[PDB]
Amino acid sequence: MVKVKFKYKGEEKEVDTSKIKKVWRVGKMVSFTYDDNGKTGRGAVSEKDAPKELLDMLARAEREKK
DNA sequence: GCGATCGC
DNA sequence: GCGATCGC
Repeated sequence: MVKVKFKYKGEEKEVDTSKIKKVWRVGKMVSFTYDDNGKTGRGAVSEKDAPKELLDMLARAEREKK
C-alpha cells in the first residue's frame, strides 16, 4: 500500500497509487490524474516528495510508444 | 511557461 | 476556448 499525499485547491489529500491513472512530468513536477470515487481527480507533487512507486509509474508512462 | 486535465 | 491548477 503506497499512498500519495498532496494538496489540491488548498485541500489536503491522499490517493492510493493503484487509483492513479495518467502520470506525466512538467519540469521537476510529477503530475497525475486518479479515480476519485467516480470522477477524475488531479494532483501533483514535487519529484522529491514522490514515493518510488509514483516515479516507477512515471518511468513507465515515459516509455509509452502509444 | 512547461503537460494535461477538469469544469466551466 | 480558456482559467485554474500543480512545482519550479
